[PDB]
Amino acid sequence: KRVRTEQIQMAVSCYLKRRQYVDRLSQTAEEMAANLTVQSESGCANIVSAAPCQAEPQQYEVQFGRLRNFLTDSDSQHSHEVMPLLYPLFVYLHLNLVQNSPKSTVESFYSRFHGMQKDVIEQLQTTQTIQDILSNFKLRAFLDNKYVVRLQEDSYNYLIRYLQSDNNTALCKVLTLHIHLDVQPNEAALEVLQESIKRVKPPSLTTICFYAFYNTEQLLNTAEISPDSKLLAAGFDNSCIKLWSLRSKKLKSEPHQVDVSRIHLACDILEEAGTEMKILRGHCGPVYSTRFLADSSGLLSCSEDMSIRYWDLGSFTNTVLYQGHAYPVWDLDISPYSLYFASGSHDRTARLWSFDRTYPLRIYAGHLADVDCVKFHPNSNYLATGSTDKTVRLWSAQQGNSVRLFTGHRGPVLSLAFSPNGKYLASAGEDQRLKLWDLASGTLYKELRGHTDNITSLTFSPDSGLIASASMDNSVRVWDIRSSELVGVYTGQMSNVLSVQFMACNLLLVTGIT
Amino acid sequence: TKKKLQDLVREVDPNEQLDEDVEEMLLQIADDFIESVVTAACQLARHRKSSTLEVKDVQLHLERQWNMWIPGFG
Amino acid sequence: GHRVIVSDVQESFIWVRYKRNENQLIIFADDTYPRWVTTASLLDYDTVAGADKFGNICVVRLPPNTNDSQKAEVIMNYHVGETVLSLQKT
Amino acid sequence: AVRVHVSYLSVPSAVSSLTDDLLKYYHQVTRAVLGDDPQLMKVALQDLQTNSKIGALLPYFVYVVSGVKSVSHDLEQLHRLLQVARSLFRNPHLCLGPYVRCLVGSVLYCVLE
Amino acid sequence: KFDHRFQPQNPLSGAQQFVALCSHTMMLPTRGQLEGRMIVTAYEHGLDNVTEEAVSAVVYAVENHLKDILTSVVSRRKAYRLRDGHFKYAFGSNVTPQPYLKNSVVAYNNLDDAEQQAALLLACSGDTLPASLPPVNMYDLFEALQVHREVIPTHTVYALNIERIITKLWHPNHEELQQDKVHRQRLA
Amino acid sequence: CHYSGHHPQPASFCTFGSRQIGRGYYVFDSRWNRLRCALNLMVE
Repeated sequence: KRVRTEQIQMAVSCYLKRRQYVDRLSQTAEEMAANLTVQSESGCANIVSAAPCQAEPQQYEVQFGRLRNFLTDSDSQHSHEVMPLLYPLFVYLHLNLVQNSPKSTVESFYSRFHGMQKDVIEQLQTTQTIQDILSNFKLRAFLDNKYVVRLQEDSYNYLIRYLQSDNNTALCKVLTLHIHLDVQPNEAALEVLQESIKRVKPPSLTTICFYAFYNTEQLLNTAEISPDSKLLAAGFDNSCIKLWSLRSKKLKSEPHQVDVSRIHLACDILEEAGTEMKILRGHCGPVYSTRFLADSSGLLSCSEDMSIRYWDLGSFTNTVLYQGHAYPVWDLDISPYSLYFASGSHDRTARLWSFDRTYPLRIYAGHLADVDCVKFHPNSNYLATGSTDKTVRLWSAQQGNSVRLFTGHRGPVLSLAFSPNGKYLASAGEDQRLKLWDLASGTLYKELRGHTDNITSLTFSPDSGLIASASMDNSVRVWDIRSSELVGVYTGQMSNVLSVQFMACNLLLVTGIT
Repeated sequence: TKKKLQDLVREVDPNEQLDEDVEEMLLQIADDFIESVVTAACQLARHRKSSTLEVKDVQLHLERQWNMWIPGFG
Repeated sequence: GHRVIVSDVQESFIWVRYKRNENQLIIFADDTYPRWVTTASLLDYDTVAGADKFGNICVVRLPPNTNDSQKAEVIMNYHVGETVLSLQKT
Repeated sequence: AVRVHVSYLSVPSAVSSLTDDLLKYYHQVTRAVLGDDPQLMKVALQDLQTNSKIGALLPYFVYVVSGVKSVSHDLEQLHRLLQVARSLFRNPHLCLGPYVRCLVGSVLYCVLE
Repeated sequence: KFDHRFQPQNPLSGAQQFVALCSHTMMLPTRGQLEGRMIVTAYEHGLDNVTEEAVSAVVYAVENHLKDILTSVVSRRKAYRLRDGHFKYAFGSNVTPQPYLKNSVVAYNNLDDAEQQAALLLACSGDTLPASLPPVNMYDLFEALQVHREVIPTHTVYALNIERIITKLWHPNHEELQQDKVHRQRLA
Repeated sequence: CHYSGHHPQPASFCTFGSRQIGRGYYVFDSRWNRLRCALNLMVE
């Protein structure tokens, strides 16, 4: 019939009892890092299932014999951090010979290469059965412990190159089991009163600035302002990206000798101004997003042609192409401090990217509809993906797991934003409601109803006390976080509002179309 | 044994190489093609008179969506 | 007890504060005048004296507004004419 | 074509101090934070550094004009006037962009003579 | 207002019951190996009188389908010439001349003795040292399916495979490049 | 071309290849044939 909430709750409790969950949300990173150490090695198994389960009577000495021939010849710069590695390998392989206990194979291995302190070697010579190892009270602890080596990444990269060659699976068994490696890359009451009064701000700190687009064809997708207020980028419907100057510098383009938009038929010879207008024609269909790198050094903009094409500001032409989702891309955004980036597509998933590879790294799946909004946490660790299935998820940039699921919206979600302090989350969409969610409790605490139309974008103030919600009904309302909590309602004299952004000094940038 | 993957490449282009990871994908492509054809053929088999047979004649009528024609008897 | 004064062979003075919980050396102030400082002496908390290889003795006063942009000012500069290698007040 | 215009939300009922929250604070900062009394600069300057409360545009110009063009021949005031001004430049929530001509000219007066 | 909008039907609800590989063997399915798969999948549908002609038709259909895939992939990396329309036969060298040369125009208008004619095709256009392309990686096949889209008309087969193709994309990063440089500076 | 509260079900969707085993777990038409026989005729 009709499913009530109380029987849902007991079903969850029943499942917890089935899986023995009868038995913590903290902010300290010391214990989380301490925990991350615990479960990063708690039963590690990578080649354990694919172990070399072959007879191989004659593999150890021929393999280890190859180690000395390659690692001790024509190498001095990368040898000092790996020469000590050959010492415990003989001892560990000797124990592996004790485990399977051959008759003459173990004796031949020790006798032929006795040259590669002395007390450990002589103890292995006098012991040839596993029972003596258990009764020595010193070699038993040797097997139940690992030899840690603190080597550089280049030395490990040198090691990772050798281990992939032929006849190295047996040696890799010791590495995945026995050796753990490390990689290092007068009352004064008046002053009391003002401290309690001046802190609480009608701040009247709007300082609104408007950028206007004049009479053109009725097509415009997005417009982003550089964080340093040096450039202005916009995306058109007919695969047109135009860059404007906000400081009247009259920048000049540099020669590149390689162009992408030009055919350059075979009848050409390779032979080696103005500003305030420069068309960037690199895409095929409409451009749906445009983001910067927070340093005015590049330009990322996804398009409708299932591709992400990085734009360069040194050669001012298309440089890097990302053939990824193979599906139309909706939203694109950049991580703070220019580390990574991610985007959503029509396959109900969002994929994490990188600046060194042309293919996605992480896969985030579980949505029921196309992902239209995605953002990065200010610490670049968490992601929130919104869709039209009235759900808001929270993902992790490291493991790729959804820790929280937020529901309650009546329709699609068209705007997401992370608070600067990284402890609040905002969400809005077609329900004409502004919602605030707590990242710890996971429950809604405000019901904000100020707009009668769709909400486009959300942007938090640097002080994490004010927020501006751009809408399509020609109204830019700035509300107070720290419908009776509004600072100032802006009357719309234009067609619509595109983007609102706070950088510093409570500066308001509202972009619209005349 | 005979005609694993390399001789089919020689059947079209004498000088062409395939990567190690590409060979398995092509077999899975053939594996999915086999299942799709037999499932559709069995669906048509159950359509003749609720079930009759796996018939080579109705397979010819099935290949119209694949835009292919077998040089067989028909 | 509050900060650490570093006498550079090329620079005049470097003021470094070491925290107890953060445990990091923080550099916030410097001096515009390059001096070949041989030794230094402390008169009180705010005044730091310094010598020179040639006999230039100066006392630097730091403004009360320092991050405990902070170019140190000079209130007294004098050249003895002979090499001074020690400063002490008692 | 793109053009830049700034709207207000002359004298948009913000220049005049009629909010009933500035006159008392103006009196305290002009006659008790400047001049004779010591051991009060650090606490007051830090509180002023945190809060921005920009938008009045009256008082900061008055101290600079009345403290440089009239107290140019006196000591024990201008040194602290520079100290409070320097802390204002170190406040990341003050919009001093379009107000460079009304402040630098008086700065050149300080270095003059 | 929001109740009038429909919801997409989940195709996952409608599934078939299950009451009771040729992938890791590196083999094309032979006549004997396919026989076991047909009989086990026909019992669920209730079929009898297993014939032999249907198995052969399926095998040849697979052979033609795989040939189409390889023909599509090679055609995006090598040149060819058309005879009387859509027929591709060459799949070979640079016998195609450059159309911006008047000597090629008169040669095009024209169309011991056998060797000189081969020279007119193999030596009238190209570069001094024609460098061959790398072997087909996971990128070339991925782009080949995007452009043509005609080899596999069924969505149930084309879709499930194309995301597996995406997951198999790989290329060396900066870190591995020094190892190649170090090895190259060691043998010299 | 009708209007009603109920969602019009075509019942002829794209029928993606998937069978229901265990009522929660789904298979892409293969690679789970011999194992299911092994763990169903033995365990139960």
